[PDB]
Amino acid sequence: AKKVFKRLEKLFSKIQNWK
Repeated sequence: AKKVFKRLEKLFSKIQNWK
């Protein structure tokens, strides 16, 4: 569907892994 928007939030979590 067009609700990949959720994956976007998961991307933010990736930032925490890099920090």
